[PDB]
Amino acid sequence: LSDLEALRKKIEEVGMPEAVKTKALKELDRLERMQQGSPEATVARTYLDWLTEVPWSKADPEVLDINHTRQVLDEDHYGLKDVKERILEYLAVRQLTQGLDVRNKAPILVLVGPPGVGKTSLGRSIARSMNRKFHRISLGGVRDEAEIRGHRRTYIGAMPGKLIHAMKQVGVINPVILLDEIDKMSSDWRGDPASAMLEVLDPEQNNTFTDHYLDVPYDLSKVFFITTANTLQTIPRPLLDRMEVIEIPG
Repeated sequence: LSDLEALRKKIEEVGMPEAVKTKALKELDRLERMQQGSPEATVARTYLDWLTEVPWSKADPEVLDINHTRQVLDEDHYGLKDVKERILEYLAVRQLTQGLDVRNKAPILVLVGPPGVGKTSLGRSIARSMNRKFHRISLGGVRDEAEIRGHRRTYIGAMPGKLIHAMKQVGVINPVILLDEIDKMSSDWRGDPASAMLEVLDPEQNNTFTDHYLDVPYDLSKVFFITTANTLQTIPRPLLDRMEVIEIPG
């Protein structure tokens, strides 16, 4: 009790970074000064909800054990022992890898095969076996940088992009997020789809991902991303060049 007192409290207790908390308190101070229910106050309150409800340090317990993953994959899919062995190998190297090899070596995972081979359901199995939340974001036909990174809150109708919506729904910093159909993004982008997707997927960059709505850096580096495609042929080359491919089948 009440809305703004709770919100003040919320700001100190969520693991929010020091600069972000400063910016948030400065905005709460201004909000407290506006005409309640005005469009300006509605915009400001909405912004502070976003900053307080995206996860900052809440994480689900880390449980990666490849022998358990093996048993989960076998419950969920029949056969596919070659695919399953590549998945386990990929995961093993993460269950062990140390450094800023993690920024480099760490290519982006892509599962590739035609429809109905079960690519999304492999993702869900992986996630389940590590006890992590799973969220799927469809890229099929996505045609605008703003769907990925939002608009500045000064524009009418502005909100965050899909990545920050997902972090807020999942409520933890370490989900598994599956980007589906990275080979079917529109060729109509005004901006650069390859760069925009590298800002999310590349571990050299995604620790300070900048959603134009949130207007502060946000750390996507604890997310385990999986991408999928039917073909490699329509994946932009800068992405492709960072991808580790698992073909289904496989």
